[PDB]
Amino acid sequence: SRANDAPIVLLHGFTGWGREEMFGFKYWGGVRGDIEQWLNDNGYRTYTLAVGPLSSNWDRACEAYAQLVGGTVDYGAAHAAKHGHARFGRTYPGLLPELKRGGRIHIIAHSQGGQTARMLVSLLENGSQEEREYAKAHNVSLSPLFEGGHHFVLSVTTIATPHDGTTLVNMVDFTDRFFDFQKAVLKAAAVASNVPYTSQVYDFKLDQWGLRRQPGESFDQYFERLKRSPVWTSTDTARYDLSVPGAEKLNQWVKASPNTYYLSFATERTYRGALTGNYYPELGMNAFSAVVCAPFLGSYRNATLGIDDRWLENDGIVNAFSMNGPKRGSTDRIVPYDGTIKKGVWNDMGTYNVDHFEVIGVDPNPLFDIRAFYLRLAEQLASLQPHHHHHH
Ligand SMILES: [Ca+2]
Ligand SMILES: [Zn+2]
Repeated sequence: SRANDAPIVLLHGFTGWGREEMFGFKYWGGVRGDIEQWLNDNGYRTYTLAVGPLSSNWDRACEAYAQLVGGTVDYGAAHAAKHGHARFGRTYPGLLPELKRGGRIHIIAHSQGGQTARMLVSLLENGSQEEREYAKAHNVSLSPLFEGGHHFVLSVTTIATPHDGTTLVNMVDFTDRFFDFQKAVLKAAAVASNVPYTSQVYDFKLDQWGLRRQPGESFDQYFERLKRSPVWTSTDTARYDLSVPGAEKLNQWVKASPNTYYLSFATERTYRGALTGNYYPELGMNAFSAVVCAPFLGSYRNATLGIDDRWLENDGIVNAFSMNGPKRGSTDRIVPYDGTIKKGVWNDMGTYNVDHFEVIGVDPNPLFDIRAFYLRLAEQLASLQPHHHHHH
């Protein structure tokens, strides 16, 4: 039945928060409950990571590592010099100090979470040649995360991840539209955007950039400030990594480890129009996605960028064609699931009829058994064999 005892770790996208944030409301579960809890009750040790939702995958990856092993976030000296932010972040206690002693984990990531998870794997296993070269060139200390040689991750599961980016950013008004997604998760959780709460509520963890919501500042007001900040204007952001070109770049160095299993899940909440060839939002898609983005994703074409008709289908925020695994600028192989979970290859699990937010329970969908979906997932992860024997 079960082949391993690795704990499961949860990871979010451009939206996300800690278990104690959003007054109880969990990113993993939302209006449908508590995912991390359900899995623990069913006997699968499960934890949750909270990283900078608008930060680049690199920053998140450094935060994920430190949050898992414990310590102060070290973004890398060369990295910090190149982007002009702090080298050191926040300090963590360490969710799983067992990792530094031979332990392994299973990473279930959603949205942009999937790129982060890939990146963390590639850094753990290979480190950063540039970071290593800069350490000795300028005699600065070096994070273990940049030496290579770690083997913490048994598997990586991706759900609605923009492996090849999303064409949602190509919107002319993407800046304003995008912060409406943060406003939306705030409403999902019953939190207003026009109110200066004195309690944090939603920490964007921008310690490296020196940004934070201040006194008598409503999320709306704070979002206006962010838009003009490096978090939204520099390449070292989630906005860059989310774009087609940015993903392509990330795809060029972030490869699938041969020692790690990879699982892909794709989402889709659309229908094809017979005369236009466009995709249109289905009944039950969240109102923010259905009004502005869903129509853009299913009609947006760009020949020079490589955007044709296979990119139309979407989950209201991310193109479905970009979820089965990195393709643009990648050497990673993808194989359709045939009952056998191979290692070092993207095991394409197919497309599911749920939106970007229905998969995590942030948006409701009673036609979707979210409990069964994540219980099936973990049962599958526990059955993964650490070392598989070659056979007939
Ligand atoms: Ca819905
Ligand atoms: Zn950075």
